[PDB]
Amino acid sequence: YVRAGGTYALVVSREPDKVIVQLPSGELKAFNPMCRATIGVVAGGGRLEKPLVKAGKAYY
Amino acid sequence: KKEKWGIAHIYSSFNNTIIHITDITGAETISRWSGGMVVKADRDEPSPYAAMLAARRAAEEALEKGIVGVHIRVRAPGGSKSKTPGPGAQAAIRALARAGLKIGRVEDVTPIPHDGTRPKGGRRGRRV
Amino acid sequence: DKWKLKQWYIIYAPDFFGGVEVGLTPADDPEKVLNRVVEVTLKDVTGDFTKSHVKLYFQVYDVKGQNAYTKFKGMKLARSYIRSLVRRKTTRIDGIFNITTKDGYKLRVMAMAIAMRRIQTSQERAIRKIMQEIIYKKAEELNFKDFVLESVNGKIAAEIAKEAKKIYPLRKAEIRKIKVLEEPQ
Amino acid sequence: DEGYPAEVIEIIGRTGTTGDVTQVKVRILEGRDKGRVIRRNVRGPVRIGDILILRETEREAREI
RNA sequence: GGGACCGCCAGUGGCGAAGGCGCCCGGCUGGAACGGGUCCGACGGUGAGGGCCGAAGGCCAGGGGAGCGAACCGGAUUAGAUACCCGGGUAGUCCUGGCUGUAAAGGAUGCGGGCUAGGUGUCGGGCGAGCUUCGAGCUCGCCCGGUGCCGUAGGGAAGCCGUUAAGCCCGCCGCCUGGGGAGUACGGCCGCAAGGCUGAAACUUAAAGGAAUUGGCGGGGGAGCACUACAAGGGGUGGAGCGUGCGGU
RNA sequence: CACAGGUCCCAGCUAGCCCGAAAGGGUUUGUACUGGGGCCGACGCCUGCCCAGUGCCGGUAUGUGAAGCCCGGGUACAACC
Repeated sequence: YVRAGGTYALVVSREPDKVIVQLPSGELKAFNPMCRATIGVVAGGGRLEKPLVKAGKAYY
Repeated sequence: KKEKWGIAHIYSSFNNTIIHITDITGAETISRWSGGMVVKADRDEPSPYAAMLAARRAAEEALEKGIVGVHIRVRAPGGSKSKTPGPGAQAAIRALARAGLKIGRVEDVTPIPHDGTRPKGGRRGRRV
Repeated sequence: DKWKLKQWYIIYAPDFFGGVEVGLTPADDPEKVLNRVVEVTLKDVTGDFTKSHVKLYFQVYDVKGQNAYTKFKGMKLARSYIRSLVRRKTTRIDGIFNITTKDGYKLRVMAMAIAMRRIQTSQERAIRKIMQEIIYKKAEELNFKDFVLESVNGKIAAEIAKEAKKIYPLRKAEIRKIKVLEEPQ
Repeated sequence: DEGYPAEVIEIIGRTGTTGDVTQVKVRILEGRDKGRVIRRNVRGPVRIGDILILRETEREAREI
């Protein structure tokens, strides 16, 4: 979960049975407490700011 | 000492009045009564008469449950709404006194904001 | 009918406050009364009629077979008392302080001073600094229970007034509120 | 409870949409609140010393 | 858990050119008042062009979005209600980097200098005196600088202004030359856009406009009065036949 | 026809959509700034009313609703009602 550029998830709550995390889509999912995750944000965010402009750019 | 003392929360507004009797801590409800189920028309619910009736009913329930003394807590809507208790606050308190309930401390716990949220109605307010 | 299932528990005040009964609470299981908060007055706790405007919050922490003992959580002065104290043509100085007691308790202290007449912002700042110094010294000198007792009693306020008389005469000095943020570990 | 008698001991004035109700002060003659002085509204010609049968002695009339 | 806002104290109070600016400590920073037998020695005022700031709203891009709420959708009122009232609600209101340069941005009063009776509050500083719980505390008087009120000479059409002039003088710029047409048309410049600045003619009109007076009104306020007003009551009319007087044919 | 741009829909992963008889598989060495599915079609100003009809989605108190199961009849057992 949450591997695309410029995405992150928010750790909301920490319970003995589940950890609640808000995902980029806006959903609060429960994960087993022993699930592994990395802190930070994925690099390369903001791509969609720049238009592709060219059909050739889309082609490539 | 062995006396069962409770707390009577009174919610007073210009549209309705609610009397709610609870234990000393406030976490356990004993009796909840309001004007809605005591009177019929929506214009008479905030009336002091309905306040007296509802307070009397709550007092009977509390007495049957085994409550002798109570601490009053009057409360207007507060917040961004009106800060003044409605007409059915003193009426409810005196009805509780009449029903045979000892009254201890009397306090107003209306929530007063320290420049909190924006009141409803726009900048010009209600213009009726 | 669920009421008959409920059985009453006796609330006990903190030991340093005399440990006297303060009320009865109905509950089914001992677990449902673990963290219940009861608001009492120093007048009822001790007996003095003068301190009728001081309110203490006692929070349950343990149950011993119909005996729920409580611990101190905070204190707040009466709204009507504060309103009477505050008046036009006078200056109100408020001090918010996060302090650590000698034993390790984390407390937030809210102190107030009312001056006879309007005073300058510099004078209010000086009074605030004096209150900060005295409160910090008391915090690092005293333990939690005796510090709380001192705050409820009008002694820390008395020292505040005595020390702030240098900057300006004070209509009144009070420790208007106290909150226990974190317990020591 | 068959009413409670109270004696008029003072007249405040007239009141109402058409000035029909007279505000007075009454002392309870018998009941649980014997001797209490309350302010009550009265309809019709009233003097001092009249005896009014009030159904209940709970509410008090508002001031002029 | 979150996002706005810092209640009373609060004041004709204080700071800023203006717009605006209120929780509390620490750091950086601008200006002004006061007290100076301190320093330079006319270095000053105003300023067409030009530059900088500039409420709310709006726009561009990226974040946030608790409560309020244009548009919108529902419930009511009404002959109708595209509104006032009620329940929701997007943009926005908020933060970061920019654009827009518009307000009843009004003290509707441009700025610097000299002079022309007084009285009374409050803020800052200084000086003298008296108290003091010796406090950066309190009271009184005086000088300087701000900020209000009343008011004399004088001014004004008057309302009112009157050492904070809208009084007499010495300077500089800006603006006005009856009401509409019209801040419109055309042209140019600026701005992403909305818009901003500049700005006429033909034709039409005898008035438009300001202050104040008397009265008549107000679904303004306050006093009063009335069975051709009411409240409490007696008897009726309005429904039928007929007497009589109207309208109509 | 395509195109960059606009907007709508499904899907938090053993998902959504799809091939197949099954086993297994494509999207997938992927993970909402993503994968899949429609319509319009740079750019500028804008896109109003209508949910009765068809379709899709959620609820479904209530009616109907197959087999199976249960009850009574019938059959010395079933068929059958």
